[PDB]
Amino acid sequence: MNPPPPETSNPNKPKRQTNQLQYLLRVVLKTLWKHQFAWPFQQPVDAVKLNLPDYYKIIKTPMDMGTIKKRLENNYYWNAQECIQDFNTMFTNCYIYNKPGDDIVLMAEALEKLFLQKINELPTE
Ligand SMILES: CC(=O)c1c(C)[nH]c(-c2nc3cc(N4CCN(C)CC4)ccc3[nH]2)c1C
Repeated sequence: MNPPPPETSNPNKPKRQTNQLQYLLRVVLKTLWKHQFAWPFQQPVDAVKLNLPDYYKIIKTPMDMGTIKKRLENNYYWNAQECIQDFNTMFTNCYIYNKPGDDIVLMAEALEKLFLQKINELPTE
């Protein structure tokens, strides 16, 4: 069964737009989105659809790139590090829920490498 998805707006949280956050949307996210292994990560895990009734019994800080995309579009983040932490949560959830060698984990590892490659150098202020 499904909990509510992570919030993509929060009127009590301050917003910010920075060159690094613009980069994270326009280049990092939008490039990862097009990768052949991106599709498991483009939306929150639907435990009912996927017949994974235990997913949210294990994963208590769920995150996906669709949520991150909407957060970036809504200037939800204060800085790039906050956004990068959401990516890191998404990858780590996949490693927690699954086990090494699983097909989904191979997909997450490949995307994580590409993600790190792209955030190695960010624009300046
Ligand atoms: C448990 C785990 O780590 C995991 C993650 C992070 N994701 C998925 C997953 N995500 C999916 C997305 C689809 N879709 C098919 C339809 N298409 C248009 C887009 C949506 C189908 C099956 C999926 N399985 C699993 C099993």
